[PDB]
Amino acid sequence: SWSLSVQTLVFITSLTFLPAILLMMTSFTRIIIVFGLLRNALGTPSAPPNQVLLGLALFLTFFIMSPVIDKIYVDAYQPFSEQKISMQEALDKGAQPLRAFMLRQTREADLALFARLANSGPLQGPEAVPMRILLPAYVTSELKTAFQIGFTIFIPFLIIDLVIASVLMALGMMMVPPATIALPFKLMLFVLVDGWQLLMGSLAQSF
Amino acid sequence: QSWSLSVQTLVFITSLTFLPAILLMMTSFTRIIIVFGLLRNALGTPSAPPNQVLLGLALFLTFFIMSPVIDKIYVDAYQPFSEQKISMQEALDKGAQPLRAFMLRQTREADLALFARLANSGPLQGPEAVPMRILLPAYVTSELKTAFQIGFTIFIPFLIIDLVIASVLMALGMMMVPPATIALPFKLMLFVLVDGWQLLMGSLAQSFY
Amino acid sequence: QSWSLSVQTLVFITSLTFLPAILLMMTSFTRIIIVFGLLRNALGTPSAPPNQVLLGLALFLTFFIMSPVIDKIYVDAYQPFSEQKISMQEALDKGAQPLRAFMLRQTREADLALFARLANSGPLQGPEAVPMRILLPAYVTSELKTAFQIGFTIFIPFLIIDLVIASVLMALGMMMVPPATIALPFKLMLFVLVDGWQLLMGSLAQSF
Amino acid sequence: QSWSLSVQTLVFITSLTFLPAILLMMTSFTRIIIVFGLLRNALGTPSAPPNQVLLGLALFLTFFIMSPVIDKIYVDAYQPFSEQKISMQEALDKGAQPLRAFMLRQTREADLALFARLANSGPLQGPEAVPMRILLPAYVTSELKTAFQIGFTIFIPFLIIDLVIASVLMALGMMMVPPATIALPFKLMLFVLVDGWQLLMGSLAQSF
Amino acid sequence: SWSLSVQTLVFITSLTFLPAILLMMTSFTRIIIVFGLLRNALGTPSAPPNQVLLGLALFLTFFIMSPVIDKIYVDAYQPFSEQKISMQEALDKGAQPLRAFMLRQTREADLALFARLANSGPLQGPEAVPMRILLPAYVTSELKTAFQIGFTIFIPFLIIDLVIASVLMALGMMMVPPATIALPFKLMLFVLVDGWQLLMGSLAQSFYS
Amino acid sequence: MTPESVMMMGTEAMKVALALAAPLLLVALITGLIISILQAATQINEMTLSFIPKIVAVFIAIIVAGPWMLNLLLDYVRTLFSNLPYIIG
Amino acid sequence: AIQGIEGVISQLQATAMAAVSFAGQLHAALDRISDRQAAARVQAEKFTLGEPGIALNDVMADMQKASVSMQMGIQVRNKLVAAYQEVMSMQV
Amino acid sequence: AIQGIEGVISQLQATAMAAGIALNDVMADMQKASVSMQMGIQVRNKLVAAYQEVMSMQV
Amino acid sequence: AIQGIEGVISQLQATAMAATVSFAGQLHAALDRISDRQAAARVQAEKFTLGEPGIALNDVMADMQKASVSMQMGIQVRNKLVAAYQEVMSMQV
Amino acid sequence: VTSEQWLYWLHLYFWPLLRVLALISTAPILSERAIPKRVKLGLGIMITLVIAPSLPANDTPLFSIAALWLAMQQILIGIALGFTMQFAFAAVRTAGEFIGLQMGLSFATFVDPGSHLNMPVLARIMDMLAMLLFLTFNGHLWLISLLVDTFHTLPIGSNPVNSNAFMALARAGGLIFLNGLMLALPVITLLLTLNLALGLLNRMAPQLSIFVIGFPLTLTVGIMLMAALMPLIAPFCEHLFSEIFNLLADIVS
Amino acid sequence: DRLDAALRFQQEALNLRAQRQEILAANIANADTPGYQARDIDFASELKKVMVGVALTLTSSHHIPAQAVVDLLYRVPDQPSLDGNTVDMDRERTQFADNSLKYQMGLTVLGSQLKGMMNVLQG
Amino acid sequence: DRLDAALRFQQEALNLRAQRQEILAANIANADTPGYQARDIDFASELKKVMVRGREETGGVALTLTSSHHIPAQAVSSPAVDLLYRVPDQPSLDGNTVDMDRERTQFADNSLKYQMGLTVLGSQLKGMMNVLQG
Repeated sequence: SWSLSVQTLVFITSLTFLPAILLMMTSFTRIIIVFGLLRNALGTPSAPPNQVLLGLALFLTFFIMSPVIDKIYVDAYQPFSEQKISMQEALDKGAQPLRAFMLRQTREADLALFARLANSGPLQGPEAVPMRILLPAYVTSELKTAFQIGFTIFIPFLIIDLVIASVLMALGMMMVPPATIALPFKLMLFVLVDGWQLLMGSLAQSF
Repeated sequence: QSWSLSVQTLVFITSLTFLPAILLMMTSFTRIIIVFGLLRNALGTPSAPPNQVLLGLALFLTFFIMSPVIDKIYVDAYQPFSEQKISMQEALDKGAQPLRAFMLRQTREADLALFARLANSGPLQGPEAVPMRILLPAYVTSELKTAFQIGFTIFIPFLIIDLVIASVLMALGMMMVPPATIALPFKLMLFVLVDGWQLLMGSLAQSFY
Repeated sequence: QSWSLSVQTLVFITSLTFLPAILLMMTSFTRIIIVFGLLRNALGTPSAPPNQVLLGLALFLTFFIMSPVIDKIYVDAYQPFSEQKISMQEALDKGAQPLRAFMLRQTREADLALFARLANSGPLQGPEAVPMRILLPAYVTSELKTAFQIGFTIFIPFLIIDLVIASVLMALGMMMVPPATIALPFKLMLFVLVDGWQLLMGSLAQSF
Repeated sequence: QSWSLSVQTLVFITSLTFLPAILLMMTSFTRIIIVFGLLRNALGTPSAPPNQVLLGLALFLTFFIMSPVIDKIYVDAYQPFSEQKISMQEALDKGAQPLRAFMLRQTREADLALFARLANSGPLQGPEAVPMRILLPAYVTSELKTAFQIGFTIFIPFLIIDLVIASVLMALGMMMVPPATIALPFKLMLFVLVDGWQLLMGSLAQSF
Repeated sequence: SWSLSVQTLVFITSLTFLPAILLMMTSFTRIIIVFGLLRNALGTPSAPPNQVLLGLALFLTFFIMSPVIDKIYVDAYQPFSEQKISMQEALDKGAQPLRAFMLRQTREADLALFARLANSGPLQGPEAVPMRILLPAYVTSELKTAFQIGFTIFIPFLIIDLVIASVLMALGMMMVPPATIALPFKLMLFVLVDGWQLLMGSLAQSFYS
Repeated sequence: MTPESVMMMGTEAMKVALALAAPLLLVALITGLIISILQAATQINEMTLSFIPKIVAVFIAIIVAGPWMLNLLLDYVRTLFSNLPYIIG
Repeated sequence: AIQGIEGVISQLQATAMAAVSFAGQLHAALDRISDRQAAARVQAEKFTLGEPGIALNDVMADMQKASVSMQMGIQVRNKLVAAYQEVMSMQV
Repeated sequence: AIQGIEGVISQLQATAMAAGIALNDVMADMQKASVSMQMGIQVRNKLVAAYQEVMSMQV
Repeated sequence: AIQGIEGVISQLQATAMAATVSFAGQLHAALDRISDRQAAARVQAEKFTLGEPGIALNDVMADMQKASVSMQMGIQVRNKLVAAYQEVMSMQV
Repeated sequence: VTSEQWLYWLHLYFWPLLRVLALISTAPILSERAIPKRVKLGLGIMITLVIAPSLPANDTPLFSIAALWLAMQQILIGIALGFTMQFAFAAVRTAGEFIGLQMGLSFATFVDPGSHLNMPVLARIMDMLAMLLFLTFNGHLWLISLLVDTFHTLPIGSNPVNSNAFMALARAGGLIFLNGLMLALPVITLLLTLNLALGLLNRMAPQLSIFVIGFPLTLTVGIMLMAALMPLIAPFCEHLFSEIFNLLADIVS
Repeated sequence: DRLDAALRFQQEALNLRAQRQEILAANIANADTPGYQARDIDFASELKKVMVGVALTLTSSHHIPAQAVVDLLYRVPDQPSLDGNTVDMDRERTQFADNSLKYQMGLTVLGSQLKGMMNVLQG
Repeated sequence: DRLDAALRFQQEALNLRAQRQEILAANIANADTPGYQARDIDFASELKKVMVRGREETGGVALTLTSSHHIPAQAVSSPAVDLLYRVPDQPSLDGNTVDMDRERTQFADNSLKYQMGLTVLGSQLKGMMNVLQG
């Protein structure tokens, strides 16, 4: 254990990187990109405010991190009080669930690329991946996953738009823009199937 | 000859303020983030990944790219500084050389010649004698040109997709259909199936070499 | 007549306070910065080069352009002051002359007349006696006008590219295809091929 | 009767705190700065000339406009006070006169009437009965109204160019192009071929 | 009474809280919020260089709070300065006119809510309300009144933009931004209908009514 | 203060907007319909010649009825700002 | 007031049915410090008056204690003002 | 308390499983309290800044 | 002045008919109080240095110290007022 | 004597202040940037001054991870309350933006999604109308009262927490859409019919219709339709506020 | 002024001590004058009298302001001298030392009050 | 807890310095009283004792004041320190062992050590405000 004043300095300094922790280490990027792509899908880039989407992504991130938060509480929050383990060793033990999660959600190709970017040859085991190699690989994997989910969301709305345009063309209309007609049908399909709750359920299942 | 401790501390803390300037004008960062600023435009989603995610990804990529330069600076210059075998002035003189070489290898000769002529410098015998005042802006100019080249090349497959989709839409008589919204999911498809992000970062890292 | 040392250092620090204003309104920083901003707007990429990169480029270009003036100030004014040959007042007066000459070289007579008539100055014989309070705003106005001229001229090739691509798309019947998405990569290609960055910086330097 | 020197020093150094407030509310700085901000908005680009350049230029224009008032104050108040011929309070009272005349000459009658109504003023009489605390807010309100009147008519030619370009582009058929993108270079061309900066300074100075 | 040292200490300490009195106990708050909202409405987020709006708000507050200040001076400051009322009683005497102004403008619902939140007994008349209940009730009422005034202020400046956009859309100019056209017209409106005299008079009446 | 008052002022506001925008929109619609029926009669079909007279007609509309709109909107805003301190709650 | 006494009896009924603060503490501290200072000053004036029984020792010690109490009050005021300034700088 | 003694026996089961005022005091507690209040203010400011940076995003 | 006597008769008519705080006026009154206190102490020191009988050294020192205390009062009030004004004017609407 | 125990007062006045200020910075109307920061801070301070003495004081030190957990708890509660309240205005904004987009007011989004050219002026109109209605129905007082009341349900002291509860707030994201359609279902439908009518006109002589006759007619029709529809939002406004409030009451516990 | 009321008592006590000091030193100096009576003042009564006026009114600037402009008790003789001098060395020497001490005490008290009023303001 | 524990040693040492100076002042006051043995405390042992087990008092018993009109009164509240006797230097007929040289040397030493404790505690508290200063 080192000095209390140094501990305060380090704690307040690490408090600054909270957006970095939320974005790079948790899943927040995935939900935020999925929400952005879904908003782009419905054809209305300002229908729900950016604030509301950010808060919804924050709540989803909190739930989906609740198991990792519980593991942190068991391994770090509690034993730091009983003083069986404390300080930097307890900090590393508490960060261990974050690795496990980020190893689970990271693809092998990104980790391989970032290892050969750091000349880390003897990285043989999969539970001893350094943070420098694990973090950007995890972010890239999250970007790929979010884009895939966005395309899957895109498919039904694209189908509806194409169907509306095809019926307009077949009915004889050649000048009517299909977007105006298809927008309320997109909304009625989204509400009627209750798209939002199934979307959140799938995102939670998507881990 | 060594500076006093007070002067050394003053110089160190003063030079700590130039960290964003050094990062932008001396490291790889400028080429990376700019390309990202264009890539999010090519995909059709200006929102894209958030700005901070792209900035941090660029920062990590920059650190990985400059790992050899940082290691050489740590070995040649900073290690004698910590082990008391060098002064601050000599450390500043010695540690910049690997970074100067890194900047020079990505510097186009035309820009370097332009800034020489514009500073009215005398005949530079060889690369080794190029002043930093001439190497810095020339490196930034070449960096911007290379980033624009990479971005324009990146803009190609998405243009292919947009043109194909628009031609298909118009060949069927569906003239009133805006092809941007239709082609955006297919751009996302192209970026997903080919593993666009990993391929792009590998290409950038190899480009710097 | 020589200021005491404490007054001298008070003047020095107070003058160091006004450094950004001198850089913006007495050097070539403003014109380069305006042209760079207009060029960035002209490529359709409102945030591709970060503001800090362009600011550093403009600062370095300004330093290179003003190197002869700084050399004249050093040789004629600052060097005797540092060797205690002349006082601070006369050193500042001698150092004003090269910078004014440079500013007068890049000002428009109409703006100088406007500010002279506005300030109710008496008839001035030749460029030798023009107060700095008169020359500074006129020089700033001339720099603004010249920067806008350069930016408007630069805006032309990208306009040509946009018009030709829009016409090509329209003649094919593609009524709902926006031309910006197709024009942006070609704007980048045009600027890359002509060696745009170094050419534009050389043109800005040559105009001074 | 005269204040002690310590009291004079205290009041003098305390009054320097209201210098930005005096410059903003009481001088011509407000109208010029509002007109300049509106002109950038009207140019099509929101931050082409940096705020620093516009602020310095507005300060110089304000000084040049107010130089006669400053001369009158110096003749009436500063010079006879510094020679120890009048007291501080009487010097301030005498020096408030030319500034009061300058504020009155640009004050709307309705503003003064309203602010006298809100201050319970009853039989006012001569234009030389308006107190400073009543005259100041009326002057500020009149300055804001005049600045808006200038700005909304500065906006007119750029709206004309925008509408003409949009109409020509859409009538020709290319309705998918953004008219503002093509219009911005033409707005710059119009501003530089008219000598927009010089004429705008002339108009702003003549407005007084 | 307190010793002169204690009185001087209390006076100096109480001089600190002047911004708090101006913001939470005075008309300044709903004299600003309206100005900020109006500036947001006209589309010029800078226009009247703040400081200008702050000075206008200060002068308006001084003109509006004049009877309250006069009553405080005649009832509390004058007897205190003439050694007729102690320092610890001048504050209590002068806090009553300000409390009454704070009531004349504070709505009820807020008073009932903050009387319930304190678990206080029934308040049969307004004479039983302490300052601990009136302060936040007055603050909330002022915030709500300011927001109501600003939100009815906002309507015409959005109406103009609506009609501008509709007119632009009638002729097919779908790519013309409506804000750039609407801003000069909003300025023209605010010039024509005595933009400031009407607003000034409306705010002043809004206090005295 | 009452929600009836809020909805009444909103409705009157947007009817004022409708009155302001109706002449221009109606003139443009009539010009477009006339040009379209003339095209149908003459068997001429280009999507650009209907855009030409519309601008001229709508711009003339401001010449003729512009002062009326400017006087109506100013009166509305003046009355709203004058009645502001009586609908406070 | 008559209505004030009505309110008093109403609060008494409230107590029947049912069956100090930081500003108060600061006011109490100020009153205590001022009372101590006034007591020391009054004793000093009594000694200067020539009245019997008042010793210079007690006068000087009480003046010392009053000065210490005044300094304590000054320090408390300084900190309290510093804490208030810190809170009003908090971002909301 | 009865519930307090319940808690004591619970902690015993947990152990089983595991197996007047002077200036000196016034000033010291006054300083602490100032230090703790400053720490709370700084930590909240960091949290609020992080939250506003997150919400000022662009999605 | 003739117009001055007109103003005097006007104020007399005002008194007949009759039969308003000012922050600037209050500041002027306070500054006057401080300045006359300082001037009185200075003149007392003047007379005591000149050798005029009736002036005592302890009174001179006490009056000087009273003037110093009054000026410190003024300086502290100035500091508080300037700080409050700057914090109010540094706010954004 | 002269104790004035500072730690007790600090711990009594801190955590309620944290929760009240966390609600203030996110709750609608109370979180609008137009209010000066000092006004918000003073309102939080005064509310805490009124409330805190009645609550049981906590004794956990500010220099412990327990204090960090407490601060996180208060921030979570405040932001959850404020955001759940904000959901209703989000729904109103959605309905307004969709009515405006079916007006054809911003056609550039269908061709250039998110291209720095969008003006949901109807969304702003109905957003500020909703804010005025919320002010009229005294929703903010209720918010403050519920912020106070959540103590009895959830005391300052660290208490264990649940899960699907968070989903509920996230699942409230559905309401913004669902209720949004409930506000747009009549008018859009008639607009749809109008567009259908325009289609019948285009089934006649080819071209010479749409983009020249459809836009002004549909713009005027949307304007007068939803001008007549304005009286309808107020019952729906109260319905939205009641939904948000009882969802908050049910799920916060 | 309120500042005068706080410092009135100590200033008056200090001035009275100085006056009585002058009177005692005059008694010492005139010890050898035949027929000189030793005079003194009763400190407490005179302090009451001073602690327990009308500046003429100035209508304009030229008007001149009002121009400003204790009772001695005989000491009871102890020993009868032949030259009529009633000044006793011992009594007045003790009184002189006591008055010096009390003047110093008054200076100390007044300085302490002023220093407290100052540290209240300093910051 | 952490901050309280970090500043507890110097705070307790400073309190013990205050109590020791009270004892030394009592010895100096009673220096001429016949039959008074000088008292003093072992600073190190008592300091360690107070740290391991918290400070305690022998008396402290005071009348309880439930109402606001109860008259407040306290008996005696002395520390739980062990008052040891100082070894006399040379004998005295009156029978006190207060040797003035020893008393004044211990007084000055305790004075400087108390000032040292104040300096250390103030330095630590600034060393902390510096960190909480951003």
